[PDB]
Amino acid sequence: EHQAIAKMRTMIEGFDDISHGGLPIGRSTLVSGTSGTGKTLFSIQFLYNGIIEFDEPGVFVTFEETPQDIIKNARSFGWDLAKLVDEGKLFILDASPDPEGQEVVGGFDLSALIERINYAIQKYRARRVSIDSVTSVFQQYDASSVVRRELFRLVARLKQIGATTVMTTERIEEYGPIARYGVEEFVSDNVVILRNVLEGERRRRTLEILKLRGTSHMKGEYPFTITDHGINIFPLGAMRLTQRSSNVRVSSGVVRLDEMCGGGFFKDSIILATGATGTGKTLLVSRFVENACANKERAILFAYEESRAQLLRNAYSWGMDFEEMERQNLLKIVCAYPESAGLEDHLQIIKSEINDFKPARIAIDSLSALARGVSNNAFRQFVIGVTGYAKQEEITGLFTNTSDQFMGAHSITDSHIAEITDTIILLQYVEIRGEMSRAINVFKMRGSWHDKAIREFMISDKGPDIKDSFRNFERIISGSPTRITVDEKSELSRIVRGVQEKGPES
Amino acid sequence: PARIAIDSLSALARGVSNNAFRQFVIGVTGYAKQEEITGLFTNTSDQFMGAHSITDSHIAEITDTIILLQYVEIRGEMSRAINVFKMRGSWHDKAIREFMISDKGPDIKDSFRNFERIISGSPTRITVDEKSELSRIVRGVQEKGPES
Amino acid sequence: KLRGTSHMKGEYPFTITDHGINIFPLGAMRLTQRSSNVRVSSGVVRLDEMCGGGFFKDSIILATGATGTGKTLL
Amino acid sequence: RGEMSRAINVFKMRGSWHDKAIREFMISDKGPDIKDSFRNFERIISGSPTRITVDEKSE
Ligand SMILES: Nc1ncnc2c1ncn2[C@@H]1O[C@H](COP(=O)(O)OP(=O)(O)OP(=O)(O)O)[C@@H](O)[C@H]1O
Ligand SMILES: Nc1ncnc2c1ncn2[C@@H]1O[C@H](COP(=O)(O)OP(=O)(O)OP(=O)(O)O)[C@@H](O)[C@H]1O
Ligand SMILES: Nc1ncnc2c1ncn2[C@@H]1O[C@H](COP(=O)(O)OP(=O)(O)OP(=O)(O)O)[C@@H](O)[C@H]1O
Ligand SMILES: [Mg+2]
Ligand SMILES: [Mg+2]
Ligand SMILES: [Mg+2]
Ligand SMILES: [Mg+2]
Ligand SMILES: [Mg+2]
Ligand SMILES: [Mg+2]
Repeated sequence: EHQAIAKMRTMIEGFDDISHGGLPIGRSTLVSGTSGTGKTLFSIQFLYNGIIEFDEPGVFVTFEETPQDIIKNARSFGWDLAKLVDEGKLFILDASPDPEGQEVVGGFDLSALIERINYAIQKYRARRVSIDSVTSVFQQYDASSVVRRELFRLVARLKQIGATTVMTTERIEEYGPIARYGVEEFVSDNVVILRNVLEGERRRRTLEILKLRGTSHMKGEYPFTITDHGINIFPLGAMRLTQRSSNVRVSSGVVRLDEMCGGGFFKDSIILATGATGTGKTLLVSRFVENACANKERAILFAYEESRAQLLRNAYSWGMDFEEMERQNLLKIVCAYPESAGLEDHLQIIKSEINDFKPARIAIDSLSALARGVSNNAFRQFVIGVTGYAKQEEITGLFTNTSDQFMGAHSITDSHIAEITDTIILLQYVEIRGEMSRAINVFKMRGSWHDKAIREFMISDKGPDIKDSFRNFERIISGSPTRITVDEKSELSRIVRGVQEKGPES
Repeated sequence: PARIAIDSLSALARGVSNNAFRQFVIGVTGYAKQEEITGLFTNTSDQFMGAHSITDSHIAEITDTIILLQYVEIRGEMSRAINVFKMRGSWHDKAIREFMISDKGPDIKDSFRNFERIISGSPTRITVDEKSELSRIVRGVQEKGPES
Repeated sequence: KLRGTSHMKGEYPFTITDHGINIFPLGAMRLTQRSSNVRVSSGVVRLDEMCGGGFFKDSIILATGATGTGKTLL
Repeated sequence: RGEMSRAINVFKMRGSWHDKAIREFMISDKGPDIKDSFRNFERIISGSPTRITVDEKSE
């Protein structure tokens, strides 16, 4: 690896990518952020992993939290630190103040702490260190001048010592000054900023690497989530464009359609269903999950519009028994509101559900549902998200988008995703003689030939019936077409008088 | 209640942010869907005739079935029209029916079948020789049959 | 923050009434809405015919239209 | 016909029945004088009408 600084892996989902390999050995990273941002966890996880994966003991210096609690809380993610503190793989160093204390102690004890830590490290043979909340210490009676010289001592000696330290820091505003005394930012080799931006009452946490003296790293903010497994990051930009492509084809669940698509959809591909409300996207999706089951392959449906109940109701009335799909262990419906958490979260649930079920097909009914409230950029970023996972995992995907203006919409995107999509499916209304008929259309397929016809279609208990095209109509797309006839009566089956039978006999 | 109705959620959307509104909706929608309550909602499209969208803030999505009304300017007159736009679990009529309004209520008559561009409020009457083709004078190929 | 555990993240609108603080986790509520093929009239016969028998009971029907077309009526 | 003529219409009344046609009308020193609807025109609403001049049923 071409970098000039030897880094050490945190084993934290996404960090070592963002930090181009992890924290530089022998230096110190200032991970700081507001309140409830992830700070201590990040440090805890940092020590942990170095212990559960490299057998590198580590010293943890707590300043405000109690040595008991640090163990109490760590269990939340399933970590028995007590067991590690026991096996001497993790020494916790308690420097918390006292409930019956005096007043005055943050300088010579700083000369003492260095010596203290030097003992732990020397005794436990530690290779990693985490000082949590240094801030609280100066928080006795100090200003920027005593902070730059005092930290520095620590860091520096720690560096000589040869320990790869991590320091936490608090900071009032989310975007203003990195740290409190606005000084910790320059004494450190590396600075990591955790944020919990508000915006629209929801909450988006992000992690960012302002600086790594000596190497390069991923720039700007990257969204991470805190699960029962700790921090988890999405380098939604370190997502290289190197997924596999196969001319393989699969069923849509509608046979006349498969024709319209040069012989069925492509396996490695992104399918986009767009149409005004009530046209039938939802449907095509169903017949898509269904068929993936009628072929003994797994697939998941993530509904953000209708319930797991109602999704089954309309599915049966359309034929296809979803009840069984569930039992046969072939189809799984997720179902959830977009307002039940910001994108970063959703994007993960979806991934989650794709690793615990390994589907070979996946449907997301109404991406434009998730676009509720969210700023395009944030949506477009999430769209590249899902899309990007399903593309490097041989997991055909059918996204549904509902257009905000029926009849007369000049773009089947509204959010402008029509470039991420490999193949688009188009549904829309057609006012034909006072009636609201639907018609489908295959707008684009990257590798196939597909049918250029705008065939009309009708729905029955049976499904999407693909009929013929309005050859005798101008201004189709317009919603309310114009009738111009050169024929119509032309053959096809002229012969007048008695042509039919009735129900008795034929 | 066994049924619930809110006249003009568009009456609430006054002032308030879109997001708040959209949220409010889920806020009354889901509570109705779980509580076994059949609910009907009222929305006033800001522009009469031409309306390329049926709601405003884009609520349609959190809806099972749509019943819409839209004036149709016919022969110098402002008349009504209703149409079940979409129904998720049912069949429902595709045709756009006109309707009167008197002392007994609504009488959904026929759809303007001899018209074009109805969704636009101002249609294009197009009878000019109805479906009987230019063969209304049956050519005269029918001058063989009657003799003496 | 609730060190040690999880929790719902974001703001939630609560109302201080005559029954103390009331919060509405508008996101919490799940998408597990029971359903049935049960239909119900509207008050307009023909209308029910255009729907397919009537609006289902467990449903959300939206009556949209310009001002004056008769949503109130319906 | 190249002229800016008027029109009046009771768009909606909540109790009554009110007239459904768009009646033209002119202004004189005697005040408004409502007239007859443009029965034979199209796109009245838009403002820029279009006469149908439908050739009857063409006999
Ligand atoms: N299992 C878990 N699943 C989801 N979230 C969790 C879990 N455990 C803890 N959290 C969340 O992690 C956060 C805890 O933050 P942490 O104690 O690690 O340090 P901090 O917020 O950076 O600093 P401070 O000591 O000032 O709180 C809380 O906001 C909490 O909601
Ligand atoms: N049993 C049925 N028989 C005949 N037509 C049906 C039946 N169920 C639904 N339909 C038709 O299909 C439409 C329902 O649309 P669908 O459920 O496929 O999803 P959508 O239009 O993509 O999205 P959304 O319904 O959320 O707006 C109705 O508008 C209706 O015309
Ligand atoms: N007794 C009646 N006879 C004939 N027409 C009536 C009668 N009452 C009301 N109307 C008509 O019905 C319409 C009244 O609208 P309605 O009360 O149904 O509510 P809306 O159209 O949904 O909303 P809004 O009243 O604010 O426009 C009027 O436009 C009018 O033409
Ligand atoms: Mg905090
Ligand atoms: Mg902490
Ligand atoms: Mg749907
Ligand atoms: Mg919808
Ligand atoms: Mg009104
Ligand atoms: Mg009203």
